[PDB]
Amino acid sequence: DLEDNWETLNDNLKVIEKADNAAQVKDALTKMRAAALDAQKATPPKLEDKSPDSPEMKDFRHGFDILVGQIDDALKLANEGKVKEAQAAAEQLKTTRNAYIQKSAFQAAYIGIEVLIALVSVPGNVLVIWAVKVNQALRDATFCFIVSLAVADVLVGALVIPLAILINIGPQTYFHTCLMVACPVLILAQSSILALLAIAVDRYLRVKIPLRYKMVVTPRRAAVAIAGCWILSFVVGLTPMFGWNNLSAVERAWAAAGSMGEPVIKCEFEKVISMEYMVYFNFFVWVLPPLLLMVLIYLEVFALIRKQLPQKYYGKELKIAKSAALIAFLFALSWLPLHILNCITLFCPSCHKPSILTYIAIFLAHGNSAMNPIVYAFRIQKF
Ligand SMILES: CCCCn1c(=O)c2[nH]c([C@@]34C[C@@H]5C[C@@H](C[C@H]3C5)C4)nc2n(CCCO)c1=O
Repeated sequence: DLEDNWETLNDNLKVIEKADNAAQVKDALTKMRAAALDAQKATPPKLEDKSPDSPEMKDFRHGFDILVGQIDDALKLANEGKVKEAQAAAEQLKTTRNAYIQKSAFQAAYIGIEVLIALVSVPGNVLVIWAVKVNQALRDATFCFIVSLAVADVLVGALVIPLAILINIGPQTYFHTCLMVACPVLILAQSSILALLAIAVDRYLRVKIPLRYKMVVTPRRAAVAIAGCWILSFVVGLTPMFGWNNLSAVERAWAAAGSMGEPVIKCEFEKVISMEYMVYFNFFVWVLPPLLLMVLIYLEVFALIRKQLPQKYYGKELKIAKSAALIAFLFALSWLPLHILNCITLFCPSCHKPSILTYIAIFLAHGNSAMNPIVYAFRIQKF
């Protein structure tokens, strides 16, 4: 009902613009008033979810009120036999059409929640960096891993989330720009995995060989190990930019349409990254094995601390070990959903997931960065 009325507005407007006498103008204008009044009571297909009195509907009916105004002016001029001014008032109708009818509810909640997770992730991890860095008594190895991890979460709130909003609004950009958007979250996630594993190793050294601990874990070795973790995170992270991507399909569909050059796409996450890289390489190699090794390490640490029971040092190491194991478990728990979504994508391309569960998985994956400082300060209050 609305579409045919719209096309009657268009065609009849062209009839007035191609008219010779005033009878054609007046008749076409009557038709346009009928169709405009009949379409003012309609609802656009885009506005299914918006309420009947929502601002979109009032702007719609308002624009149609202005429209019927212009139509009534042109008609009042056409009844007087002034075909010139009637055609002019017909020329204004295109401008009124341009300002209005030529121009997100579920999505806005996602955007806002992302902004919230940013406003919790950035200042909290900055606060951790303050508490450890500014204090001179906190220049340890585990403390250095903590500092690096807090840096990673700060960058998650400051980079991964802003780019996570710009990937959702989806602008039309080049292909490589979408990779440059996609890689930082890979890098930072791998960096967090390696940081947690390094904390586990440092705990195992503090509980198994304390007698020589401070003489085996030199601060030089702390810097070397941290730098190695960052480098691993960049190698595993910038692998898609090295050439492992779904550029073949995008470029094939780009040449099938006849166009040639740099492909331009919506910049979705799924179209620029090969799921073989996410599943086989980024996960089955650089996520799951480190998790398993951390499990074995923490089991050994708890075993040694349990068998070794002055008492205060080992009780303290037990508290720190509890906190570390808890944080690692919350990392794996907050990060496994997205990975399992990748695996379901690779293994069953036909099975399509409800969007709500994906939004939840992303809320967990990005939200853990805000979850770390809360649990950390909580465990400071415990000990
Ligand atoms: C260890 C680091 C994890 C990195 N990573 C992903 O692994 C990841 N998978 C996905 C999905 C969700 C939906 C079904 C499958 C294909 C696409 C689209 C799964 N989106 C991801 N995103 C970005 C999210 C915000 O747009 C992401 O950063």
